[PDB]
Amino acid sequence: QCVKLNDGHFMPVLGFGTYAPPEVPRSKALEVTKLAIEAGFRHIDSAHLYNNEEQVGLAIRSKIADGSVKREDIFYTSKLWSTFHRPELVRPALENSLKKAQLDYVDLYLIHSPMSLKPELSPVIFDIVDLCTTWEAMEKCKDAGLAKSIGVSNFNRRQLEMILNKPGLKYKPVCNQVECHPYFNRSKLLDFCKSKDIVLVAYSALGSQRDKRWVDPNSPVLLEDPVLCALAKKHKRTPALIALRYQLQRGVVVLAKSYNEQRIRQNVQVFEFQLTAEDMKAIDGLDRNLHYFNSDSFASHPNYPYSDEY
Ligand SMILES: NC(=O)c1ccc[n+]([C@@H]2O[C@H](COP(=O)([O-])OP(=O)(O)OC[C@H]3O[C@@H](n4cnc5c(N)ncnc54)[C@H](OP(=O)(O)O)[C@@H]3O)[C@@H](O)[C@H]2O)c1
Ligand SMILES: Oc1cccc(-c2ccc(Nc3cccc4onc(O)c34)cc2)c1
Repeated sequence: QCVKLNDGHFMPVLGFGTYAPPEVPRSKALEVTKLAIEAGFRHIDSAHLYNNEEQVGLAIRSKIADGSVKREDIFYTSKLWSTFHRPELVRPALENSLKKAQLDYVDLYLIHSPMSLKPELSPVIFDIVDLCTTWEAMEKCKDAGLAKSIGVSNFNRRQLEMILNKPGLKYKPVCNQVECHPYFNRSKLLDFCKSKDIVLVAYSALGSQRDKRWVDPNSPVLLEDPVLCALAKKHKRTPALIALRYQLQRGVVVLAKSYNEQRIRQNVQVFEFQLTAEDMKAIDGLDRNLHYFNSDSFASHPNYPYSDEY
């Protein structure tokens, strides 16, 4: 089950999220990425930021070498971190991710965030960079064959239009990877992306990992929502599967992180059932503009995506 991107390539609609906090041994990323592939995951989402591209690439390479899959079956994503937005730093950063993962190309390279940072990953000191020049450098990475497709992450409508209306544009972003779940369903952004043939990719679709460093512990726990729990009972599934199936039926490609073997195998059950129209309407009604990731300290950045929240 894949969706056709605006550049002709195909993206599996269910992806495996590989981020785990530093307290989790790096060995786990190798272990679970293999478990994900064995369970049926073909879309693997990583990033320079996650400090796991070595282990994630090892897992993909091992499952190719053991005959389980071919490289063409795997959709691997990495992301350009914000300290490498200056156009001369874009390609070296991609080559470095390819070297670490021992891959010849990524299937998808994304701008991780529009909020450019001073050329340490977290120096916070900002950098003024016209993202159109960053995008031009990304386009050259696709022309060189290092990235099959290119896209963006954490862009708002205004920032997408800055790219879509760039003079001399060669490649539209194939996708915009943003926070998306029933408490923050991005309906307006989703309609906009659909109208421009851009795929919205959902992260934190299961409510986020609720890390005390980024997430307010008092924020509501998505997977304990009464509506998702009732719907989980009706369909004999789980709240997680309801939240994942919700995204698929509204045209969103959805990521799901799990470092637990049983839940990794569970999340591929999203293709085994359907939600009713009334089920989807009830989930729609949970929307409350709730971002689990508190970026309020970065609200001063000229490219802060959540501007005009009030
Ligand atoms: N571009 C960006 O800025 C950005 C930001 C955030 C995330 N992402 C990407 O999106 C991925 C997913 O988002 P996320 O990391 O916030 O996590 P998530 O997908 O919202 O999942 C949150 C938690 O759900 C739990 N879970 C998974 N399946 C479950 C199930 N069937 N039943 C119950 N609990 C379940 C997992 O815990 P267990 O591991 O214990 O199962 C996991 O820690 C990330 O790993 C990353 O690849 C990108
Ligand atoms: O230019 C800037 C400026 C300010 C903040 C940021 C910034 C952008 C994305 C992230 N991401 C994540 C955070 C926590 C858990 C995660 O799991 N997966 C992820 O991607 C992720 C963190 C910081 C970029």
